[PDB]
Amino acid sequence: DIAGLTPCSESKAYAKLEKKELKTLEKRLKQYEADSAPAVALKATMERTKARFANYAKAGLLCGNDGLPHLIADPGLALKYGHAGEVFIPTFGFLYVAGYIGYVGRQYLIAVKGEAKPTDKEIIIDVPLATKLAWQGAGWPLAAVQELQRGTLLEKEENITVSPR
Amino acid sequence: AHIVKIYDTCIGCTQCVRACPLDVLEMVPWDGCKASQMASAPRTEDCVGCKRCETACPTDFLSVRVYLGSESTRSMGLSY
Amino acid sequence: LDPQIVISGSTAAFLAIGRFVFLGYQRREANFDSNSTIFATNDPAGFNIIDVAGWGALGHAVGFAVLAINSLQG
Amino acid sequence: PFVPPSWAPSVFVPLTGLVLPAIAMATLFVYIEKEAP
Amino acid sequence: MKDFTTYLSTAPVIATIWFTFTAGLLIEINRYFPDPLVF
Amino acid sequence: EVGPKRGSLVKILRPESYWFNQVGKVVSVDQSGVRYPVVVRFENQNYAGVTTNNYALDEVVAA
Amino acid sequence: KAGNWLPGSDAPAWLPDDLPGNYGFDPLSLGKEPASLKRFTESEVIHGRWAMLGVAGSLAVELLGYGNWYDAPLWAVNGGKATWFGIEVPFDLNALLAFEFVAMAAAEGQRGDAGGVVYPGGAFDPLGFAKDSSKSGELKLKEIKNGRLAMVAFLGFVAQHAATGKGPIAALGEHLANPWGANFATNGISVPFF
Amino acid sequence: ATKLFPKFSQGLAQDPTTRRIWYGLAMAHDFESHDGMTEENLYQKIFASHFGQLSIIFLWTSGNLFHVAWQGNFEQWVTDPVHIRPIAHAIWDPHFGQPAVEAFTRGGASGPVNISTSGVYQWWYTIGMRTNQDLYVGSVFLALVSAIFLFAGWLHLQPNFQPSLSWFKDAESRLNHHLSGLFGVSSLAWTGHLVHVAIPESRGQHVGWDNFLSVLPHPQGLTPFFTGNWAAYAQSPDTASHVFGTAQGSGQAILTFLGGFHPQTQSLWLTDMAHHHLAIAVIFIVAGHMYRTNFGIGHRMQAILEAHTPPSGSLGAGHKGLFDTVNNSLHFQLGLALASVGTITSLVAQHMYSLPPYAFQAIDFTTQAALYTHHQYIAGFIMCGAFAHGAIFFIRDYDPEQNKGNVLARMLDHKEALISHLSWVSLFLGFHTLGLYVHNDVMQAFGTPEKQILIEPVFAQWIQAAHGKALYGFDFLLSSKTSAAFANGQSLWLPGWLDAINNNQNSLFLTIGPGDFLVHHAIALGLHTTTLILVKGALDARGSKLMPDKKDFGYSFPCDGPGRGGTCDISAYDAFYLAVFWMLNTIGWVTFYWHWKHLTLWQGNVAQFDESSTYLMGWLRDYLWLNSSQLINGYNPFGMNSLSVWAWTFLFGHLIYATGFMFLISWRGYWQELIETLVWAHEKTPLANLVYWKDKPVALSIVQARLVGLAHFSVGYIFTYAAFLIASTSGRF
Repeated sequence: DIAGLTPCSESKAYAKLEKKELKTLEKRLKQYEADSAPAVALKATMERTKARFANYAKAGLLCGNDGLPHLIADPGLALKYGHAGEVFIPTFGFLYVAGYIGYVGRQYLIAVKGEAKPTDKEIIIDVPLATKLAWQGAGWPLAAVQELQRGTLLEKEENITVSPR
Repeated sequence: AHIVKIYDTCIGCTQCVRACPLDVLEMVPWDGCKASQMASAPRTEDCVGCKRCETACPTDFLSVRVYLGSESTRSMGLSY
Repeated sequence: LDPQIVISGSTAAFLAIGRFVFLGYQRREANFDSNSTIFATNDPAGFNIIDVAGWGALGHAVGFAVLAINSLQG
Repeated sequence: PFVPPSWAPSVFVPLTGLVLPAIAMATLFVYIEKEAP
Repeated sequence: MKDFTTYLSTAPVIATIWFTFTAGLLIEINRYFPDPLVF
Repeated sequence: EVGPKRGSLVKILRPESYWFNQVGKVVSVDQSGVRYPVVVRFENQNYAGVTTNNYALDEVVAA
Repeated sequence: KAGNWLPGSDAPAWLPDDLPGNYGFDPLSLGKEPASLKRFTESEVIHGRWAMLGVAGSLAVELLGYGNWYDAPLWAVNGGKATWFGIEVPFDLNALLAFEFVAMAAAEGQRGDAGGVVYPGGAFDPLGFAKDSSKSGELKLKEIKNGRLAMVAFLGFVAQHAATGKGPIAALGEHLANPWGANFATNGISVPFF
Repeated sequence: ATKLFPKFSQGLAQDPTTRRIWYGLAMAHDFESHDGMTEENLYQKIFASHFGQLSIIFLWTSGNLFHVAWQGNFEQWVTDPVHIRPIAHAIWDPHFGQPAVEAFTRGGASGPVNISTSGVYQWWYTIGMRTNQDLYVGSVFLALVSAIFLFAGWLHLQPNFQPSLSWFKDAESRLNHHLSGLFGVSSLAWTGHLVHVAIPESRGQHVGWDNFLSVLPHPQGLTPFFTGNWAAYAQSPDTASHVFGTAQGSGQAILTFLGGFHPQTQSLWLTDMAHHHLAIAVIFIVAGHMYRTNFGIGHRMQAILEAHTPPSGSLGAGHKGLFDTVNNSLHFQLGLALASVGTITSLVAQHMYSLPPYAFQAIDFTTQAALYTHHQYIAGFIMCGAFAHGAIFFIRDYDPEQNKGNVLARMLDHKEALISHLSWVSLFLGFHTLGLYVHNDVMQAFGTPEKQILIEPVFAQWIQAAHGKALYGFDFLLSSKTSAAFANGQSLWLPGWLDAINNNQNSLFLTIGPGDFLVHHAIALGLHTTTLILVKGALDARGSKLMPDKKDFGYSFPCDGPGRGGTCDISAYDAFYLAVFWMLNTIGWVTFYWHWKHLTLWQGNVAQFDESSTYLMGWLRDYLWLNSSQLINGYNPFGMNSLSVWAWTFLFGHLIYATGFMFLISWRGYWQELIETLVWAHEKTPLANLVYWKDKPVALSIVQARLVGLAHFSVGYIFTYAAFLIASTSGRF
């Protein structure tokens, strides 16, 4: 398929790797009894391994010649061959949480900046204001775009300190 | 020897002279500040370059500057 | 392809476009571009030996390129 | 030809390693400590 | 109690509580959703 | 009476100053013919831990 | 101003009112500089004239039956001779390059040496259709509008050929045969997800 | 009192301590900092230095040729260049015992010799050298040329021979002569040598100075060149069964563009190289007539620079005044030259390993590894030097009044934005590359290799597919048979090129995977961080908020004292100093990647690299620990072999590196106090105080300490990696 890779559901090395992991786990399990805590723990780990391999093959991931999955970072290839869940959707998810945290911190700084002692509000966190801004940050992309359109997101050149060149 | 210079931003606070450990700086009369005094460096031949005077200067930017020059026996602070 | 015809035609053609077409433009750009030798000539348009050599070099290069491309049979 | 003799390394290696560095070191050391008039 | 809440509002205590909450949330997410590699 | 009013806010125009392009509160303006009569106090300290400095009449702009 | 490209939007201040084809369309503000706007005017007029001639020629060849504009230079690449209006032309590719290069170099050299002239007149106007400058305003607008339209038409010719493989008339006949079923959204090249 | 040394600095000569010797030795080449230095004298001193350097280079080349002709086995290596190891020179060490003598006695010699890794054998054999007489003649000729250059360097400093100041500033004439003469004529001469000597010698015909005037390089004899039928020169080329050095299957063509590589030697065709040099010679000669010097026609670089300002004012004044700030600043020219040289050096390393130009060079694995690593480290040092000289230009030769509003002033206008964005790029790359590596390491440690993140490098693989590689399956451009780009080269060079790029047995566009993607990101991190340090040091060299007057202190100075919180490593010299470590680390990563990928390719198991290059444990165990077993076994209680010298060099580099750590961690004060105690001890010791010092012993200065620690760090680093690389590659193959 893409870049000479084969799907994990039809790769021989993938199945051999799964059999290798299950074989070493079963080999470690043969030394214990049947109704003991280590045996139950090993069986739980084996079930987790089976579920993980089944879920990875079910997701349609592309495996290589080593039997391990590969991620598709190109937006066109991901949206064209059903690989948007690898690197596209998590990218936008991180962008939302990253801008979320950044906007919450920026709002807290700008809010405490006009007070009498901002340094005290920086070392001793004002939990009520921080909690209110944390709950209000859900609309961070909308607020950031509206701030950018109004011209209030950036500071002017004359109000920023610079070197003597 | 090192080059010690005094600029016109000196407020005559006399802190740089007290911080000098080898008696290089002094105070002379002046008419550019309220204290009517100004720092001077007439014995730069004994300066080692510790820059204690620069640390003790409170003006922004500094009024006393030390530039490392030719090294000698007095400038290197050698007892031998 | 005849080499003499191609080389002669290419050189004469570029010397013609250098003397009757791009002479004024080259003179105006050379003036604004600002121990030496002044090459005085009796040409009414100032087409000295230096311009002749430059245009002839360009013509010979283009003619030999045409001859080579046609020699490749493509 | 330009081929050196068989004994050439046995004489040029000790030369370049002990004769030339000693002479060069002594000459340079004397030159550094020369006092100006 | 005001002084105690102010002490709990300091940077290290808030950082400890916040990181404990975030770490616990991530651990519980990986516990109820074992081995998530894709969406 | 010459210079900025006491207690006002001015911007520093001295390039070599730590507070270049920064706002500071005016403390006192010397009435003599000194080169730097304006005294400006800033909330943020410099690298040396100083919050006050002396600037000239043209080195400060009202802002 | 001939019109407004965006009904209800203020026209740019750097665009003069008496410029031919002045519709106030300049979102990138490329003509803000007066010197740049001067060169852009003659550049647009020259481009429109060349595109008008090119579109007329590409339409005429396919309307008469001598292939499309893309198949026109196909004779010089694999043992062929140029045929103009069904008449044989005794000129090889090398001879055409020399003649065209010399002729175009002379013409463009005189035009460039003239100093950015957009409306020469005189020898270029033997019929005298623009003798008076009062009536040339309504005729210059037609030239710039037809030039812009022909520029878009030639760009469309190249795009439709690169996306389908057929000539301009062939794409028109197919579209007239099946409009809904044969357009740019059905070639599989223009919009990939359609 | 005042000493004679140094003669260029009376202040340093008056220094009565040991600092005088160190500073005089480290400031001898700083011509601008001497006593009584003018511009004309400065340029003359640099001219003499250039001649002396050229003489040294030529003498070194002659020495290599002479030693290969004397103690080497070039006459026997040419007959069997696959199973015979090259010999560098003999070894005469009285410290060697009997086992060392028989251990180093290899390569068919009669005594202990060193096996060369420089690759001069393949290069000389490819250009035409066959007998030792040729090497001897070349060595004698190069020695005489070096002597002439030395005499020229001495002659140009005497009166009636010293060039004027205006002569050194003739940029138009110098650039026209270097583009047309030093570049075009030299390339044309090389084409003449390849067509007249290399090509006939590779086909079994000996052509030398005694018979080249009577042997025709082509059966048509210059006729197709004058008649314009150049296509006749490419007729009848070398067939696929041609044997290098013999006439079996040899063609008669002299200028072709077949492409690919030779089937036997696995190197570039000589006819293609000759054709290449001819085309670039024509291009360089034509480009040599661009600037006006003395005949009216041409250009003026000042006019082109001043006529390149955008009307929108985006670049401010554009390039106005750039001609004066560059022609009058030697540091600017040196920085530009070093930047271009370093980039070209990296280009040379990449092109030589991927496209082997010398015969039987691909089979020599040690030669490839050593050459690539050597050129990459040299390029890294040269790049750091370019940025260092740029900082020196800002401090010493920058004039804000002359450069007002141009691009140069605008660089310092928004330097904070540049440093901030470089910091963001470096931070992002470092966090993500380290995070992915640690994640893969944890997955490999927990027994779940399928859980690690392996992003497929689709962009570089897409580029490879565009070049003609069909392994990925994109099938476009040169990969698709119905494309115009593919059908337009099928008759000129695409057959050989496609046959060579699709073959997985060469180094021409190797297959890449997630490990290659990750290590490429590490390379990008190293490049961006090194650029960040160098760029920040060059822009902040004239001053910042901490030191508003750094331009008045020079390029290199210790610090500004402990005031203002501390000003350690505040000069631009210190920025370069911290950047050298990042350069060494970046080149270390690129050389590690090259060595491991090629080692796994030569061993026939590329899957080992593809599976262990995603986690750092694989790099530490499967590459650094697995390939050093033979290196550290050079000498042990059971005896020794020829690999003991590399083991000693390995430990030598480790010791030098650790010694550098001392000058890097411990600082002056402690050492000065210790020295004072030693001074008292010597002054109060009988039978020894009679011998007094002539220079007062003092501790090394801060700048000297940084330089000494950096020098030890770099020397140990280079020697350790070179020893490990050569030992592992030589023992494995």
